[PDB]
Amino acid sequence: VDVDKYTRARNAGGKRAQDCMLLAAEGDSALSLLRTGLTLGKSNPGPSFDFCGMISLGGVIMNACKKVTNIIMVRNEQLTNNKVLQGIVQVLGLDFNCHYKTQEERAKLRYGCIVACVDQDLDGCGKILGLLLAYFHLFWPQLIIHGFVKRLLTPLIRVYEKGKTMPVEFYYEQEFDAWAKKQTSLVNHTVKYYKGLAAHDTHEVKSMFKHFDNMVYTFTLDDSAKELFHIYFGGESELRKRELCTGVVPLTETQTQSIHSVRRIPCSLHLQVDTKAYKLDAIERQIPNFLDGMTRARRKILAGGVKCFASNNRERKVFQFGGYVADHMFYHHGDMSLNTSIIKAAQYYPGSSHLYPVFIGIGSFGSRHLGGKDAGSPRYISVQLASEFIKTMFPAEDSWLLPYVFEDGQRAEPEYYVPVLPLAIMEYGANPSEGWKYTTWARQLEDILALVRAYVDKDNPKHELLHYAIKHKITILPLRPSNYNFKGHLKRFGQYYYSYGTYDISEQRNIITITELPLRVPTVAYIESIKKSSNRMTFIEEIIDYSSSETIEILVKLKPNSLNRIVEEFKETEEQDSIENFLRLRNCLHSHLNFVKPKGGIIEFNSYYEILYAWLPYRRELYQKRLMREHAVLKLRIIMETAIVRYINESAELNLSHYEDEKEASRILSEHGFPPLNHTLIISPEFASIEELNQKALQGCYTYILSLQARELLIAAKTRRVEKIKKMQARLDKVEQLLQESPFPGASVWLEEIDAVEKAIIKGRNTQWKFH
Amino acid sequence: VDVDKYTRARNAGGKRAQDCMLLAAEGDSALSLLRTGLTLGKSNPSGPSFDFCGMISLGGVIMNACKKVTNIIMVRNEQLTNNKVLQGIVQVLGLDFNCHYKTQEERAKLRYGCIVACVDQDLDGCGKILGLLLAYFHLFWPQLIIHGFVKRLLTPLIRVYEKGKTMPVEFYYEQEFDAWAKKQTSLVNHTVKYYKGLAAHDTHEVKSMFKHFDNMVYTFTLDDSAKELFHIYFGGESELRKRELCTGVVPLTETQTQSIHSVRRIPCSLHLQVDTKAYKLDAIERQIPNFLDGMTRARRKILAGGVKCFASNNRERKVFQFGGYVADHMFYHHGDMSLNTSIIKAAQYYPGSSHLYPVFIGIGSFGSRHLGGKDAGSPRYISVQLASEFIKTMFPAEDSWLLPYVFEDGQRAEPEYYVPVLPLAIMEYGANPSEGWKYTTWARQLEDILALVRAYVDKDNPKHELLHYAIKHKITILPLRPSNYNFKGHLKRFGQYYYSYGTYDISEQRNIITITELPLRVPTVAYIESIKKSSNRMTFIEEIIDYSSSETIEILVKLKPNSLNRIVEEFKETEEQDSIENFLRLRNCLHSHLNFVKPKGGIIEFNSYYEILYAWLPYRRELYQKRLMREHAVLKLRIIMETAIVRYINESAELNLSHYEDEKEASRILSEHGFPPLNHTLIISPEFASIEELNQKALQGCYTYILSLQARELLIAAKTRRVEKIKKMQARLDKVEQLLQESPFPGASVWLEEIDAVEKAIIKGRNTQWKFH
DNA sequence: GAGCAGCCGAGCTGCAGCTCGGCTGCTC
DNA sequence: GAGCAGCCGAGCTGCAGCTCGGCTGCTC
DNA sequence: GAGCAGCCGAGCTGCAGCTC
DNA sequence: AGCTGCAGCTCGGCTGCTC
Ligand SMILES: [Mg+2]
Ligand SMILES: [Mg+2]
Ligand SMILES: [Mg+2]
Ligand SMILES: [Mg+2]
Ligand SMILES: [Mg+2]
Repeated sequence: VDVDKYTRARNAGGKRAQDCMLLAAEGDSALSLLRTGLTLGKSNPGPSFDFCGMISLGGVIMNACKKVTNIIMVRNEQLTNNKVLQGIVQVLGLDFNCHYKTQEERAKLRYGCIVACVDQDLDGCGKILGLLLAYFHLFWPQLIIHGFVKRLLTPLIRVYEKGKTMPVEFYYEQEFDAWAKKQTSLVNHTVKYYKGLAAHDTHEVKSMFKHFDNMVYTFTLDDSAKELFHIYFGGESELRKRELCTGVVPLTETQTQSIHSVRRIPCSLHLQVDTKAYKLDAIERQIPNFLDGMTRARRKILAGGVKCFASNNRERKVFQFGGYVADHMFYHHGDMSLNTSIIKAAQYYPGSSHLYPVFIGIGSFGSRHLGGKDAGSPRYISVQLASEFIKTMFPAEDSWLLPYVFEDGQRAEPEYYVPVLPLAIMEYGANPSEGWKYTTWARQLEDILALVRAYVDKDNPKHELLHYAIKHKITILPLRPSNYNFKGHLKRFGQYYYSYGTYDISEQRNIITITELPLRVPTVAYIESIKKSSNRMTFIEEIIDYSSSETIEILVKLKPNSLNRIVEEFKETEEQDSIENFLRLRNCLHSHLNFVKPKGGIIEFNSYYEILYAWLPYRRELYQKRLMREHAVLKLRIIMETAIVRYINESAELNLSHYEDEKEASRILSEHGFPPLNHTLIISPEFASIEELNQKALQGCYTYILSLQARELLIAAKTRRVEKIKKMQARLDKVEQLLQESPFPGASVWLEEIDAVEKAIIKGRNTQWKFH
Repeated sequence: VDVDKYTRARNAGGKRAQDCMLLAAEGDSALSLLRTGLTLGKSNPSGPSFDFCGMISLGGVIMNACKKVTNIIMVRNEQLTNNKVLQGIVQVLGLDFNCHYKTQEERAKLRYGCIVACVDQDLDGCGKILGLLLAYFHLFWPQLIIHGFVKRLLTPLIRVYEKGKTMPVEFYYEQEFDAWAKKQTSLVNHTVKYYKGLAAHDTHEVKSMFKHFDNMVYTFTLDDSAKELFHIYFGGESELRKRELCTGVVPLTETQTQSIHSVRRIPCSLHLQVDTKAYKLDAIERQIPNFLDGMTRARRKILAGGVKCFASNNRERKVFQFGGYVADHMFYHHGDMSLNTSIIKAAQYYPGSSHLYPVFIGIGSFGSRHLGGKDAGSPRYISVQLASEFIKTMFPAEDSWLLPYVFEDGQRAEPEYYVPVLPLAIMEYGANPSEGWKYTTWARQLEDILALVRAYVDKDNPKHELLHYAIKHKITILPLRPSNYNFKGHLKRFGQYYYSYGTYDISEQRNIITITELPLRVPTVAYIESIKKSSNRMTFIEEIIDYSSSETIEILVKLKPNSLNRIVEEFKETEEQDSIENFLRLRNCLHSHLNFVKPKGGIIEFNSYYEILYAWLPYRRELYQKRLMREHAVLKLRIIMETAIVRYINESAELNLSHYEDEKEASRILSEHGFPPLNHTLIISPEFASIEELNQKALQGCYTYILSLQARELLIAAKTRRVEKIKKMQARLDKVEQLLQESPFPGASVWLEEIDAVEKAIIKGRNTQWKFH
């Protein structure tokens, strides 16, 4: 058998076939690592190619459960032709018309078992290994029972001590993350994440293959397996919506001891832990958070952009910026996916996902006609922080107070941003995930400004009304779909908004001219869909696309005497006319307002109001958290600057005899009443909590006097320093002035920043989001 | 016509066929940009549209048709007939290979009026890709060039924007810009942009480029010189390229540049002499290494970027991340995928690998000898890490401040070349082609190099005086033998060539020949497949089984019954190749092509490994002088600065400085008291300053070295720290003058000291499989 | 009788698959 | 009048291919 | 609203700290 | 000499004023 990317065991299919293992790795790179370990005469029987074969799974394998129908059980033509699954069936000699119930039939296979060597990320052991188990369970459940399906367990994270040869190994990112927060310090630790099998170094691969047999686990079937395979991989997404609303239930210590002592894993437990953990992670990766409308990748890209560009906004190529984001924000996935999200994050065309892109795209970033799929490759085009928009919408002062994600024991991106405006309902989104779909249509900016200002401005005439409405979850002000960059019409019919294109009829020339398409409808795909209809093309002799870069003009030349037959074979409803029916110039803005909670998990909203009402408390509270901490540091900075002024007012006074070292100089300052200060924390509070700031700022030392430069002893410098103190005490009164406000602390500065975000949006809109 | 990556003009092939343009872009990204400009109702009729413009992709470098023809008539090699890119161009245009297109009627049977090459402005685009396109038409339809059927669209490569001026300055060659930047006082108020592809232009620039589309379309013309020039640059004889690429490109005269621009016509012969030659020269500098450090431009960027990236923390980083760092900070103007491959190749360490002393530590699966390093993981799995102990000893950091540097986009990039402690060009394995020249080297034995270099440097060694007496007369006294590291076989010299041999063992009973070593740089899997491809050799073989370890060889060749006697007969036993070493092709020849790149540019043909080492010695000898001479200058100045500081704090309480109001008044009194005006940043951080610039600028004066003094410097322990610092400085300074006065030349003793340091690192790397754990 | 392939550094690009639900074609 | 596949998006898993250039090897 | 200037803020080198 | 985690230094960016 000569299957692609297959390297046989020497004894495969022979007399000793049932002694052979078929190793199934994720791809070529993992395969090359397995070959590295399978070819040692220094392991002195580890395995070798005498009895071990290799085969590539080609990434995620096809879900056979959704591609079969039982009359018998027939495999649909996509599943029958899958090159990856064909190669496994051929290499193993599997038979689809055999149940493999008897020991004699099982010995007609070309290998004794198949050992899944998937990577240890949730994608590997949860989804890919899950999908592989569902394949065998669907067609040969007997093979699972008799241990024909095994797996190789490898670590996902290794943590090495500086003074220890052997490391501590983890198999789930949760295992590490909990163990790391409960660690006193990781300065003497380097965390390594193994994104694929090919990531282990030579000494680790030798260790992994010396102990190869003690790390092969065998899968078993119970009664719960059959339903669980249907919940996780069946046709009914409702069953996933029920299962994926709760967290993973961990294994009991009695359970983990049985599994490891006999090295057998029931399929049902694998589905409840590994596969479920992936699908939960998959939701957090693809469905955005309702607070800031971002996914994990897009939040990493923004946090990485702020670090990369807020100090120096020189443009950078996309693949370079992707490297920065992946480095500094600890991105554990493929470089090419992250580069696509960067490009899509910066596209600004009529109907694009983002009405307010986080970056300025410099180069060819895609047109409306091809759904932004005609953007240049990541090596030609560059991005640049839309700084004026970003600084007004994501206040830098607030990022210190957000909860943060920690990857590999180090701080990464925020768990969520809390922007000044409800970004989750101000943009276009549409993509699926596990269990839930996600689709949202951007609300009108003026409707959003009206809602938030009523909530915040005490002088608004609907302020008290809105608060009484939020409490009972009623609606008083409209939240209409946005019409910006849309020349068509929006109409409401009952509970649904509809988007309409625009057309012109010239009865003489017999041309229908489409001058706008429905919302988010790409031009080239639209024209191709009207040629794929035999019904409609009977009346069309030609379609010609004269559209601008970003305006629509399609010339539909009709066949002689068809306009009268069109009105007949296409009905005219009170909500759509016959030509709008003929040319499919109307869609429905169906929403799937499923989002991600701050502390994890899905959340099903019922209206755009509910999202806005849920986001308000987080933005309200952050303005308080911000002002409360600016108060704490200002209090502290005045203490530090007044202490410095009093020192240099007494400089020649305290230095009255020569002192030996820096610890003696601290004797003199302590006895004279100068406070020991942690100047590093007072100048740079960073992520310190107020309770931690007060605790640690005053337990310090006196570097703030000893690092003082002689030039700060000058009179002109001193008056500069003392007027700085006036600045801070005027500010501190203003700060606690703002804390005392109605309806809540910081209401007036929230209003100030809403005007700043509006001004930035207007400037960007007037410049096609270029800001030049 | 349904061709891949083709978008027709609406009038193509119709009544108005000859009114249509076929725009030929490099690829999809460039194609999508042209579609952006061809679809404006805000520009035009001033600009073109899809009414009369079509587009098609050239798919990067196009096939060189000149090397795929033979004259029987002229037959096209069957690989050239099946080239999908050139097939599609002929289809779209309706071109006929049996048609001369001499008359206006024949040319009107084509489906377009002309073809406009819209290539990028890098030398790859206009020099290579556009050159090969012109050579294609010149080879088959030269009449089409004469009648102006082959045109091109000129776009800028570099744009410089001023922070007051709205209109930028545009350049069409990187050299024209580079000169314009050296003649500028400062470009601090300028943003330079390099446009590696068409898709790099922004929306406002593409709009500007499309009003003046017709004013930027140039037409090609044929001369009498064209025929010979097309053969020199694209013909079958590489000898003609070796002749042409020995000189720089001779620029166009102002008379030539004015005629070309006034009529928008470009002679083919002139384009080949300027654009294509400029590429082929750049291609040589990119792929042929410099003989001083054995590196190419990409690998030097990768090392220079590695030092910057890793000097803060040698924490490993994934390859694609490090590649992004290098491309950003070292100004890499090329594809992301190429740079990522060169990073991987720079870190491979297996028997027969290119590098015996890699600059990085590969962490993960980086490839085996069995697959020629082609089984390395993708750049997203594997990580790199500076081989710091090797790098610090081989490329001394003090020297990098004193090397010449290349400046890209007006900013300092990687060094022009490194000058390593040992002649790296002859210590590693290389083999790849370029334009005009091939490159192949086989690593010399490290011990022979250490023996030769130490003799040159060590005054107290037999025989220092002998070797120098030999270099003058161009003799060779000590051997430079091929390296044996990671090689189980034997090396033999026969005439002008060394040969490497594999090893085999015969078990007459079991009838198995077991190959236990292969020739140098021979990958295992490809070797086995070549003897599976021979019917001559497989007549005697019943099976081949590979039991080889990771990096030791064990191939079991089981023979057919009674063939061992037919082997010794049906092959040959030479005094140089045993029948079985012949039967199993266990011998290669160490063909060398010691072609390199000179400092400050150009190729150079060496004839032996000694000459390369002899050429490298003066650069390393002199650099040790430049190094010590500048450390002397900086030591003198730092001593002046620290003694002035000591005197200040000894007089601090006397001339107390809280006494005066302003900062410039405090410097007046300090001036009046004799304290010297010092440019403290330059004495503390000289960086890339030459001594002549150091001496000129050191006394520019500031007195910040006193005003920035922290209160802690008034402490007893701090001042005593200063005088022990001053002592150590004066000492070092005395030691420096000893090293400057040394024989045979300045710094001989530290060169020998550093040769020991690099050796210890090489030994350490070898003892740890270049992992250093 | 050329052609195929190998290297490095470059110029361009291309697929398989998962998830969900609305629509539209198709099919029976 | 009622069944399937097909498509699509984001974010993921995993890969593939055509060229130039110089010389030497191999088979053919 | 755009120059001009001064000061702020954190990204990312510098320089102790602990070696070996 | 020689990392490398901290702290601290730098300068492009803001922020104020003025024209
Ligand atoms: Mg993986
Ligand atoms: Mg995580
Ligand atoms: Mg005093
Ligand atoms: Mg190009
Ligand atoms: Mg350059």
